[PDB]
Amino acid sequence: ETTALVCDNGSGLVKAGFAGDDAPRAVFPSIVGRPRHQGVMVGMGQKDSYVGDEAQSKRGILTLKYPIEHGIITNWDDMEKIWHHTFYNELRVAPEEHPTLLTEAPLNPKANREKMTQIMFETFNVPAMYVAIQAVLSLYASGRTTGIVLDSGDGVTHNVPIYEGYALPHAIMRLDLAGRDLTDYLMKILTERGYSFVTTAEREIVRDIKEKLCYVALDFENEMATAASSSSLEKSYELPDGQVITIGNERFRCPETLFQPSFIGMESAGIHETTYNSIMKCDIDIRKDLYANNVMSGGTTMYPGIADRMQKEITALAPSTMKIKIIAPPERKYSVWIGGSILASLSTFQQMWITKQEYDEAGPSIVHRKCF
Amino acid sequence: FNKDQLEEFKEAFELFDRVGDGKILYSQCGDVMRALGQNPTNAEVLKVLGNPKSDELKSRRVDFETFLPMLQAVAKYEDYLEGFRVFDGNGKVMGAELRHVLTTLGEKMTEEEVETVLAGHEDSNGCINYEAFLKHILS
Amino acid sequence: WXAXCPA
Amino acid sequence: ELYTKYARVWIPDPEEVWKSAELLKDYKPKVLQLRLEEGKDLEYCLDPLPPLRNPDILVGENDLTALSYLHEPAVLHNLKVRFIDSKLIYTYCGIVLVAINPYEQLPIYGEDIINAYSGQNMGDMDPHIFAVAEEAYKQMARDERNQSIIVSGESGAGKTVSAKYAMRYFATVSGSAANVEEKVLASNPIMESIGNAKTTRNDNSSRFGKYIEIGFDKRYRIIGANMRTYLLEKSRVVFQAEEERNYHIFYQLCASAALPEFKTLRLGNANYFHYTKQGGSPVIDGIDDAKEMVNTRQACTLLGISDSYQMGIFRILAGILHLGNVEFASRDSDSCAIPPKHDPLTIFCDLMGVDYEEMAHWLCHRKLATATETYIKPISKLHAINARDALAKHIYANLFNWIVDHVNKALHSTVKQHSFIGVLDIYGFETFEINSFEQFCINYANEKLQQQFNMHVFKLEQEEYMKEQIPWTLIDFYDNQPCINLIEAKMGVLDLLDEECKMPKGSDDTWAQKLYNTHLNKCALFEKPRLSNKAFIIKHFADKVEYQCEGFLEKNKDTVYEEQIKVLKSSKKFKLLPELFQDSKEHKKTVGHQFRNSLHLLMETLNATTPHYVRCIKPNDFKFPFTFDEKRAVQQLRACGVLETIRISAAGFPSRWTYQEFFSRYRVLMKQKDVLSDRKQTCKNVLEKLILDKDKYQFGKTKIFFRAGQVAYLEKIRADKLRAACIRIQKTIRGWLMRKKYMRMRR
Ligand SMILES: Nc1ncnc2c1ncn2[C@@H]1O[C@H](COP(=O)(O)OP(=O)(O)O)[C@@H](O)[C@H]1O
Ligand SMILES: [Mg+2]
Repeated sequence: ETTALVCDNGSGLVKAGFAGDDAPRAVFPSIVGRPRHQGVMVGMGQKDSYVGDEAQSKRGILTLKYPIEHGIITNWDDMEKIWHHTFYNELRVAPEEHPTLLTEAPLNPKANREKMTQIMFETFNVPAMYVAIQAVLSLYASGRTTGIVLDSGDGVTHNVPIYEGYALPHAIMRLDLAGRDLTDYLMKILTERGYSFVTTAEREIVRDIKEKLCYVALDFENEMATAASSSSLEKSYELPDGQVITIGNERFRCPETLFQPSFIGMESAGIHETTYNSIMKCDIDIRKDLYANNVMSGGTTMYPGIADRMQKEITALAPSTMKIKIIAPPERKYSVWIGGSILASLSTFQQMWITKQEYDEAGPSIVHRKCF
Repeated sequence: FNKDQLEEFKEAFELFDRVGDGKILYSQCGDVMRALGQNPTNAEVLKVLGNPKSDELKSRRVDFETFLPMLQAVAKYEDYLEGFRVFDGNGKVMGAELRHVLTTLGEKMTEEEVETVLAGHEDSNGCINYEAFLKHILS
Repeated sequence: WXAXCPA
Repeated sequence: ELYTKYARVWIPDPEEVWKSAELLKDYKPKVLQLRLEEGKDLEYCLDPLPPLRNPDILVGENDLTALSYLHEPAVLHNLKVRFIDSKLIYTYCGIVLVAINPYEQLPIYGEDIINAYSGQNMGDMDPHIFAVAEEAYKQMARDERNQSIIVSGESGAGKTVSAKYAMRYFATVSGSAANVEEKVLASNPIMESIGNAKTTRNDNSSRFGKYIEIGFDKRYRIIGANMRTYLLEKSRVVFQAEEERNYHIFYQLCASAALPEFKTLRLGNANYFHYTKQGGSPVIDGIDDAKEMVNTRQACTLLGISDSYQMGIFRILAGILHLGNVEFASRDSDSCAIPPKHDPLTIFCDLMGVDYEEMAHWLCHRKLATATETYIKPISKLHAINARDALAKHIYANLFNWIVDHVNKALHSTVKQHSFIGVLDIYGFETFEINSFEQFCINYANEKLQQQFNMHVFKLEQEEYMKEQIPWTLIDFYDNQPCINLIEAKMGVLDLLDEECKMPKGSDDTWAQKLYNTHLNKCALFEKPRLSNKAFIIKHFADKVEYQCEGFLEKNKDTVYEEQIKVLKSSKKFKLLPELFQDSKEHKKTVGHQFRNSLHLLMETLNATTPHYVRCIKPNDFKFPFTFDEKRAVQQLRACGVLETIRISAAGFPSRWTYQEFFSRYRVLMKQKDVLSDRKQTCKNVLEKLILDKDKYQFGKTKIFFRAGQVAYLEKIRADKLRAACIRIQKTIRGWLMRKKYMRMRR
């Protein structure tokens, strides 16, 4: 049989591969670079614009645009280059051969799915397509049918409660703290130690300091006092040129804004109170099963200690007879793709695809009809 | 039947009376009919006798007067030839096959009856001219 | 987005 | 109708499936007066007719299609009479040969008879296994196309004896000197020790299809066989129902634990190990496993597996047993660990030559890797047990495939094989009181084979009809593809099983619910047992079978965590264990999907070929010589498809008579006027009078074809005419003779 593609556009990373594989063939940043200087040599083989691992490699010469921000596609002429690169160069497969499965954050604009569909049928000419809510796939991946899922990538965060495969749409919370806003905060705070980062090609440096050095405090105000009093906490990192920077009590302040969005001036509650408020919107027969199955998902949940901090600060809110368990598997950065990999391989699913014969009759609005 | 016929039949009946009481058995009625020129089957004989049971067939006795209606009922060649041509097609019939069918099918006869009637009618090959044997047995 | 935010 | 007085009829009876009766008074359109063998009238009632009986000339004929009424009691009668009173153990049905196992040696296999069959045509002789072997051996010469003999039945039936004589025939008619017969026969004890099991209902059931390809050179001198095996039932290695066993080799091995060379295997008694205690039936009465062992080792040595490899094999099987005792402790609902210095694992690592800490790590964790990054992830105690049991099934299936390659090395010959004749030995259709995934697989395989058989028979009938110039539209083709599509096709019972293995928290209950949702009213062949939500019924070719859902999923599942293989491949103590794993999705495939593929390889092997079929039936459960239990034999005949074959044949024109032999038989009904010089026209006239509906017969160039029933009708009207003639003649001779006695009394 022709196996279907699974392509988790996410934001910031593209994860793609064939259904039934256990990890993606292709993981590269969803980034489009255009050169900004004047090219001076002649015969160089200059190229208009670079996608993904090229734009990461050459980044000092380029301006880097992310075409997706907060799970909304904001530039279609960029985005279509990224898909084109995914099918033809990175997987090296013509998408006209076999179906494609795509993933989206819940509750985002209705027109985004219509454009995805229109591009998949019109240009790539895919035989069939589907779009799937990311947080549903994280349950298929973690092997559960009852869960509440804190799914938090670059771009977007959301909670979806699912009980025995019935989703509870009235209780879906979405929040716009994400890896990109921890990164932009980490830029504005490193300036206190004098380091400065003003360009996209070095926003991509701060994004990697954040990945290696940062961690989340089990209780904030005592580590804030400790590392203000003892320098023992600070660690150092080599910039690309060989300059050494040093980061101290700062390196836990940026991931901790997930729990206090007040630090960047958002009103809304952190991920713990939105998780709990999402459980409270569910009806009381199921709350005990949601409290047991809290599933972390997506990359922004990778910070060391985010599991134990969640279990602490939800146990501070839940009734003390309940039992609270945070399930944070080590793969979790990929669990949305792994979940889409099993979903697309189920024989029961083969009916579910939006086939081209349906789309040509009903038009792109068919998604709202036949998808979730 | 006229008086002469009735007298001849009664006389024949009395020749078969082996007890002197002027009567025969049910089982002899057929025998008398055959003695009087009839050729009824055992089935036909039992039918005209009223399908008697073994006990009355062997010991119940009837006089000529009771026999007569039965004789009447019983009284009331090309098929015979085709019947013999069944067992042929050179106009002969094996003695073994005729013996087997007469002793094993239909109202089976004894081998001795068949030997008696067949004595002298088959040649050295063991073939019977059945048209001549038939004319002989029908006279 | 289209209103309440930049996307 | 013609249920007349002295029509015989069969009546159903509890003790012997049918009894003869005689219709004591004519039928007329509620209850019949029937004279029985036991008593002159006992009476039988007709429900909102009894099967009529064949005339005495037809019963005992060499070929069951020669019967005019084709149905269970007449078949059962012909096999019973031919077997019991004439001691003919071989009979023909259509193409099939039916071999009734006598449990007794017989003179019929001698070399003079071998000569008597050589060069004959098939119908020229009373049936014998040599007449199938000869038909194959000539067709291989007459045509390029290669040939197969397919042998089907229960394992008790004596399929091995059929294959033995089919090879002896090939050797003798080839005039060949070499020594293949001896070696192929000497392979049987190892193939039976590894591949053969004690089931609830049979001892030494064979749980795989064995294909022996007898190779011939360009001159049809023999060249020596290649052995293949298919359809092995891997799940038996790790699970048994009540009073089953797994493969004999484990019990033979455990019985030998006292022998000096097995000291280091540290074996127990057979109920000490988790992979053998589950059936609760360690001993078969009448077998010494301790002694069957020695015949296995002798068979190995005759095939020249060195003594070093024999101790390698038994080292691996002790490995598998000790592996199964390894008992995980749950750390957490989502993680497990093996406790410290756990003893079964110690002895397993000592046996297999691997570092204890690597096996202890990799059994309890699994490795994900993307090209850039890799994660070691813990697994549940359930998944740890499924992984261990998948590894044991993989070590076993490879060891089996390796032993068969050493057999092939001893049996191959260097000469270039020009063509071959295959002998396929396979199990029949299977049905038990409690009915489970092992049977579901066996019955699927038998559906595929019965489809091939129906293809073949239908094709040869279209050839025979075009030889005789009869329109093809009259032969109807009966097709079981709607049943195979219920199983193997997409959304079939297998596809929804594999789809349930990987959907989260799948269970046999929710599998059953998917079955009902998908098929229950939508399909003619799937039904739900009225009183349960945990079973389903498939109307198979031969019968309805009820399968119980409990525990397919645990049997269905293989995933070998590749890092556990990669630990074992690293072993350096002994040669064999690295040898096993010489050359992925292959590890990911479930047991059912492997079986489905192995069956496709089998069918594409047989489809390359011209089949010839044998069926073996077991006459009695107690091995009494030459006794024939109707109650057993009916079940064996249903399981071999002989009866549904005959039901399909009775729809056609079963009864085929040559014009001259017909004319010979029925001139008795023919007036001497009416016989012409033209035989074909004479019979066309007569029969068109005797049977007014032309739909009952066809006039082939050479033969009359009659539908089922009409030859019995002709025999009845012949007997009635012949009887009426005899009555007329004999009454005339009686009345003559007593008329002469009257003339004597007048004298
Ligand atoms: N190991 C890590 N630790 C902390 N943050 C990470 C890590 N890996 C990725 N991130 C951040 O999270 C985002 C990537 O999350 P991911 O789940 O891959 O996004 P998406 O699924 O939306 O494509 C980026 O902002 C990246 O900076
Ligand atoms: Mg994501």
